[PDB]
Amino acid sequence: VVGGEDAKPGQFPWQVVLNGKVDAFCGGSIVNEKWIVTAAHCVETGVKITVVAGEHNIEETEHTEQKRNVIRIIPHHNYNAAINTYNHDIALLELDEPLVLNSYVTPICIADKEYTNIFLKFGSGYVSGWGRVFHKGRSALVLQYLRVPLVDRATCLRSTKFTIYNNMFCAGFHEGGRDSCQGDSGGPHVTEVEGTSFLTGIISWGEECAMKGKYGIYTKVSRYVNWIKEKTKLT
Amino acid sequence: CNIKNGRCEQFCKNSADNKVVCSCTEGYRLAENQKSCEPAVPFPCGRVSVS
Ligand SMILES: *C[C@@](*)(O)[C@H](CCCNC(N)=[NH2+])NC(=O)CNC(=O)[C@@H](N)CCC(=O)O
Ligand SMILES: [Ca+2]
Repeated sequence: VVGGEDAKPGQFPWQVVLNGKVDAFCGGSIVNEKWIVTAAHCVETGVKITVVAGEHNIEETEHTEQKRNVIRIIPHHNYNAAINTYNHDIALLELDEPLVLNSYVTPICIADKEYTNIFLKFGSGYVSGWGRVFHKGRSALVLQYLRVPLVDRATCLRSTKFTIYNNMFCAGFHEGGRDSCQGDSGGPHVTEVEGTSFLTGIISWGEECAMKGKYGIYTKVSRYVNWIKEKTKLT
Repeated sequence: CNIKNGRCEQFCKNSADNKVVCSCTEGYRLAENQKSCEPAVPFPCGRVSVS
């Protein structure tokens, strides 16, 4: 996250970090005690990955961290149907053992398709992560967060040569300087509705980070909430 | 549900007689006033409890 601020411990208790052959390579969000939602481009291979919930400072110990192994990965079935488009950039991760919910380890809410879109259109959401704090720069030690405004479709269409699908939305500032970035993918875009946060996007792609005239591109979660609910059932 | 979400804290659905029915997401219960959403579990989704 470029141009954001340090989170407080427990401010985003649904945020997780993913670790693998690279540490802190992507983010995710807690769906429930057994399931994380992230970006499919983070988990393309099926190399072994771990998830850390209750994370705040990735170089220190808070004694709130819960580490789990990933035992199943479900990329959306249409991801990579078309090469290099980032369409349907969303995946689910099943954990080996359930997280223990507490003030530092709490799920994000997920509304139906209609209300997820309603919440997105309120037009202001928060993104968070341990990604780069400058384009081509170093990653964050302390979890970063940033409020980003929704950008109208025509504006976003003109900002890039790459295709913006209906399954995506754009967010960020006309003047640049503030954006999600590499390492943040898979983390949440959330909308707070009277003190209750709902998942409205997945951090997905962009052209560089925080450049003026460019915007962050996000997976539009409203289009996938039925699939998320179907696959993450607990029994 | 047209204005201010029918005063539902979370979800609104239009019923009949121009009335409205509120509802809540998993982990919450529709409160007594039939508009607000109250937590039904120790750590309901989407809320900061560390303070
Ligand atoms: C995988 C995930 O960490 C990143 C998120 C980048 C979000 N970028 C902005 N400006 N909000 N996703 C990618 O790196 C996917 N590939 C791209 O975005 C490429 N267009 C650029 C890759 C690069 O500059 O390293
Ligand atoms: Ca730590």
